[PDB]
Amino acid sequence: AKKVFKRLEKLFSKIQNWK
Repeated sequence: AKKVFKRLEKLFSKIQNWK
């Protein structure tokens, strides 16, 4: 569907892994 928007939030979590 067009609700990949959720994956976007998961991307933010990736930032925490890099920090």
